[PDB]
Amino acid sequence: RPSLCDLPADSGSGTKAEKRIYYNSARKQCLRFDYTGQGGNENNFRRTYDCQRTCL
Repeated sequence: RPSLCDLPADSGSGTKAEKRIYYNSARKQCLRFDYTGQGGNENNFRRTYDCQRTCL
């Protein structure tokens, strides 16, 4: 279990209106969150399955 999975959701510094997946270790599930296209942290995936095989 990569330590990136413990990181909190981070929308970032950018200006785009996008959606990404991050592993919420508290709820034990890969959830959706708003991303700006730049910045943030490693707990950021474009596909839910990738978040699951990495963190669940």
